Amino acid sequence: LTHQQKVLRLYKRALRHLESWCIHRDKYRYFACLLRARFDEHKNEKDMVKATQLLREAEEEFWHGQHPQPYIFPESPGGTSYERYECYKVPEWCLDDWHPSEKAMYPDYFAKREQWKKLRRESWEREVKQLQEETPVGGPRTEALPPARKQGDLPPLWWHIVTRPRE
Amino acid sequence: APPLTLEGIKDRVLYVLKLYDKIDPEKLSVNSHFMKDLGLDSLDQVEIIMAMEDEFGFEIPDIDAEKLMCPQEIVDYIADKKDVYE
Amino acid sequence: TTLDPAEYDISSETRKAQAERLAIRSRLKREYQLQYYDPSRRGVIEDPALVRWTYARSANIYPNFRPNTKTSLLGALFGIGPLVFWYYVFKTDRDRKEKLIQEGKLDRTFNISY
Amino acid sequence: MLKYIIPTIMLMPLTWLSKNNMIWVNSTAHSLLISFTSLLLMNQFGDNSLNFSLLFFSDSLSTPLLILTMWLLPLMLMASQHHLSKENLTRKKLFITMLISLQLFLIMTFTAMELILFYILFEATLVPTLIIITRWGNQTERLNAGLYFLFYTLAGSLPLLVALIYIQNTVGSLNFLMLQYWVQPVHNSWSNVFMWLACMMAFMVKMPLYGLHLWLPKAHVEAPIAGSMVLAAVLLKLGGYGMLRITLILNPMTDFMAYPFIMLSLWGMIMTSSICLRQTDLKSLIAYSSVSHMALVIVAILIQTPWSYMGATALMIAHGLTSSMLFCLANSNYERIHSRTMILARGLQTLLPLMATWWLLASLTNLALPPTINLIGELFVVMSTFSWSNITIILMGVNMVITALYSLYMLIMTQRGKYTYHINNISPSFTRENALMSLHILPLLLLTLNPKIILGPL
Amino acid sequence: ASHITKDMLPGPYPKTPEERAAAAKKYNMRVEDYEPYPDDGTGYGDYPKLPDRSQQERDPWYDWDHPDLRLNWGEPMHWDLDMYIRNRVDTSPTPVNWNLMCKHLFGFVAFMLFMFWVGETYPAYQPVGPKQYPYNNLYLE
Amino acid sequence: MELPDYKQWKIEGTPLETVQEKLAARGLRDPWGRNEAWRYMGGFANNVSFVGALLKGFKWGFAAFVVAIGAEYY
Amino acid sequence: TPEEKLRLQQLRELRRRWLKDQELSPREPVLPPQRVSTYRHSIFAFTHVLIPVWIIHYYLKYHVTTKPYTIVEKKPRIFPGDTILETGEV
Amino acid sequence: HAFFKAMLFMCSGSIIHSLNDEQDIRKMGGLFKAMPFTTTALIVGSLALTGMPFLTGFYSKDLIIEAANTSYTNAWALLMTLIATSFTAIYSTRIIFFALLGQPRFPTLV
Amino acid sequence: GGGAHIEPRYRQFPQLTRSQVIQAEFFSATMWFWILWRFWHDSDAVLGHFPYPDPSQ
Repeated sequence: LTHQQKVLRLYKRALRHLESWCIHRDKYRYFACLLRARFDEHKNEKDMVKATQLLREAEEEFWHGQHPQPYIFPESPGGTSYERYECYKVPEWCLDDWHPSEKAMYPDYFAKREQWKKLRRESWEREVKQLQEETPVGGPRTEALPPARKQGDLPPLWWHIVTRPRE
Repeated sequence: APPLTLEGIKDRVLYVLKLYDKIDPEKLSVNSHFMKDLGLDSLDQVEIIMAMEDEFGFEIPDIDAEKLMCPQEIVDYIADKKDVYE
Repeated sequence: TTLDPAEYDISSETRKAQAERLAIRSRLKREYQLQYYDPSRRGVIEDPALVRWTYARSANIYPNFRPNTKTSLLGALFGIGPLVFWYYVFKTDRDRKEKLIQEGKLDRTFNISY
Repeated sequence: MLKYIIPTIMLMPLTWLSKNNMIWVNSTAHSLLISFTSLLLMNQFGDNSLNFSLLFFSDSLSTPLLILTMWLLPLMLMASQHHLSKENLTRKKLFITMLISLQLFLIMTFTAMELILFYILFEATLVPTLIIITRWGNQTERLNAGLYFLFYTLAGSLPLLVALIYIQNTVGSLNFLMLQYWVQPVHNSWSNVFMWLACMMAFMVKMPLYGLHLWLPKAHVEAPIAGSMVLAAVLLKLGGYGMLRITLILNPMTDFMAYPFIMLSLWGMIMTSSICLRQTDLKSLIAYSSVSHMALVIVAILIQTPWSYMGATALMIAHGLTSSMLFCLANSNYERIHSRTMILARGLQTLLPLMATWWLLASLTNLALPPTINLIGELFVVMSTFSWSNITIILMGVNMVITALYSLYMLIMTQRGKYTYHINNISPSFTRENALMSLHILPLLLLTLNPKIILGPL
Repeated sequence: ASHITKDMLPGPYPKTPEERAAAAKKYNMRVEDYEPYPDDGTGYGDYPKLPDRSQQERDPWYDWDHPDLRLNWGEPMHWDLDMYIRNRVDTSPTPVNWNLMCKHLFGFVAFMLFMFWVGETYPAYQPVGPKQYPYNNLYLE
Repeated sequence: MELPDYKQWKIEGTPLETVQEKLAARGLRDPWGRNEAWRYMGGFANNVSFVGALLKGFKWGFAAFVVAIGAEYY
Repeated sequence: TPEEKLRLQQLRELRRRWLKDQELSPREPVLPPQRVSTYRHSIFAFTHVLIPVWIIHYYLKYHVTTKPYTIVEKKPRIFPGDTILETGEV
Repeated sequence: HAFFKAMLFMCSGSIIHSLNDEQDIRKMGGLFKAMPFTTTALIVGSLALTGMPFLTGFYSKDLIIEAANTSYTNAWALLMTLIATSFTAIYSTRIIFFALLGQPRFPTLV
Repeated sequence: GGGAHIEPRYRQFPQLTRSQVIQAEFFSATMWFWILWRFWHDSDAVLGHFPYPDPSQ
């Protein structure tokens, strides 16, 4: 977490916890530049304690008076009806055992099932070949080359490429 | 029950360009890249979606900042999150 | 109230060369994702963080154990401790309850049960 | 038993006498046919009493308890076939024959007509159980657990012989329980403590107190193919009932020293169920449920005067059917994920919908939902030990509190999702997996209509 | 079946840098605040050298957690510290302790002094003399 | 389909937006005011009233209350 | 950021490409298959309620004379006096 | 009382589906944003919950607070029951003043 | 979807179905007619009172 984006993650919530405190709509909006005016005091200066006293005293008057049960944006890490769609929950690839006369339905979806697996079943001669080469020894985050230099297949194939849709 | 298409997301993002008085209706449509006239540091990175913080605003996590420079890259993964077009 | 929980502190530049602790967990995740993706697995991965979690909790406490302290001899305040107290109560009842049952009466005429 | 032992020994030269893979269908076919004959002459009347034939049977008159002993050989063969079918037929013929050989001695036990016929059959087991523990388990800590299963049961049971032979040449002869009309009382002495204590302590080692339960999460944790003797070892624990045969008579007037057995087993009850909520091995989770509300009978036998024998009998076969099925719920769902760690089996309740009812109607019998055979059992024990002292409603009430939070913790660990792994776990709970999971609740809620069959004398 | 570094040993001073990590990567190079020194209170058989306990705690609350599985649902590789109390326990609140909850019931604890009196509607107070006299005076006439 | 075509709102009423006039001694100034004034203007100054809203205007407040009373009455 | 310019444009060529395959109704692919095959308010209503009242009455009238306590009805709660008696009151 | 909230949950249940989710007293607006019927049903039961001028449970509410008139109570009980009746009034206009009064403020696509 | 009989909006106030307002206005009239027996005729306390019974001698 760099000092450049240290204020920014506090800047998003400084207005976000404010709008749960208003009652009108303009009450927030009349306070918009007014809240920005204190934030626009120190504009361009050093990165040391000369300017860390913007942040080292931002603990008071932000944490002091911080969001008495704020708005929560209900599809979020918290908040009601966030992870609620779970009675369905999309159990993808549960279609292994059927004992058919139950594979009668969707004759075209089962037709298209065997087509996509060739990218899944055959990509290890290509993707895993460069995977020992592109990753030098033990380096940081394991995304591949973003086209994989000819055709990204994927590396995240297919669990991130065909993942569960929400409804 | 209401569905959605991809012709509505192209307009609302484009409209709140015109709703901001800092930006004229003379900038580019999909890629002005924000830096063309984006300023300064703060308040041109998170305030640029603070209007959509009220409108769309599904809590918009910390990764959403530096991807949002390319103004088409905003339009890219909103369709990925809310189970959108085909 | 349980607990503080210390959600902001300082840095910059107390031991700035502390980085690449992520290189440990990126190595594990590059090991895991290469393990997790394969066309024919049909079964779980071992993941011995669970194996060292059960076997260091189920066994390996008594081969560890030595009674060198008195905080493991503290258990006489916890094992035989309350069991002393429950005997003290139950013989004061059924004796004070007993003498009133014999010398004098307390229950009524319609006490067939019992 | 006129001849119940005589057909069930004839099952034994049928298995090896058979052909190839027909050996599973030939044994399970005829073994169900005894369940008519077991019911047939028994359950007769009924008012003082049914001495049955001879020196071999008092017919298990006022305590039936024996029909449940005969379900199991046609219940375990359908359960054991999951991971057994990789060995030789010469050993597959063995494991069926010693299992029948365990049912043979249990049939002459529980009836037994005597007290010295009881002991030699009380100890006639523990040889065919130990063969199922040592051979046919999983990885190690079988062998020490094979020795912890001995040396508690056998160290205690040898001072029975010193006391039972002592009675046989003191007052007549013990050979009949109906020559027990002449009984001299047993007063307070310094030798009559030990006569009471040695005759009692060998029963405590099987139905455990809070102390000396140290062998019970050893044999059940490391356990055969699919609970195959673990179903037997739960009957065998409640087949140490014979304290009901002894202590009703035969030193009747020693309640003077019941108190170190009361308080140890009444405070231990509130703790040994509390000590299980942090278990990480799933088969050891059930193994401490079997400690707790089995030890409620030990404060129900020593406290005499029925309205307890109404309930103390109904609790012996309360979790005779419940704790059997819970082991069968865990002998299944281990064939698919090869760990018994309760963390790992998440992402469930979507993949196997039909067995969600089998989890709940198991765990709804510990909550016990009063019209079952369970809260007709506890609420006679509660209304009994209330009349001992009023204060005992507290500990026994908190017993009811913690086991409510305890049973659901095993249910609610399967109501999660996204499963993260597991290209295996496909098998959608086949026809056998529901059949041997049935025939448990199908008699369990059936007998709640007229449960006068489940009662003592009383 | 893994036998090498199956679990801990009688520590926690058996050359702690060799433990985390031979396997069990609790520490990187034995200076990570989770080197297997933490046998807190020797003499208890619980938690030996143990790539285990008194490590930082109180709650993987499964929030945004966007690296991957990270927290509690999605199962990262080696992060188990102590559990079975942490799939149901969370983080810090707003204020702090100021136990006003016992002070909230203290208002009726002062009104337990109002339990000593009665609540008769007719008449009011008249609390200074014996003219009140709760019950009746003379007889018939 | 494209109903919020721009140059439509263009602040003329919405007395909430006179607060941007209030900061003329402060100055921000231009960006932006047309967000909260999306539906502040329009026909959305209906804005139901005082106790007459829970009276619903006292519309049928005494309607058949006096119309029923009364005859016979001899 | 220059790195994910190449990324996530092929992801829509993988995610939405599968989601192109995912919306699937060609020629109604539920078969189901085989086989075949307001006003009344007549047979739906009469089957529900009218039949058990015939049943549950039959275990009631044949029951008060068998069990030595039937329904345990209370008294009439009378002020004056008439009914099936004769007694009168002021 | 049984006719109150099974109405009133179901009355507001039409509202939560109407915005498809918020269930917050913030971000609502006024009463008549094409909501004629249920706002009329809101101002009956929330007027019943005021304390019954002539409504439904007037024969249950008034007859009990005037059954505590002459009583041998705690004398802090009537200083706790009748004060709670005043607090029941601000229950009413709160959902009026946030969901049924103000200017329409909520994210779009009505 | 299948039927768009109530269209979505961009804050242009989609209206009612021109019959819902009839049932809406009908059930404000049935309650303010029901203020009849609140006043006519029902008073505050129809009990009668005591005229300060001081002369008891």
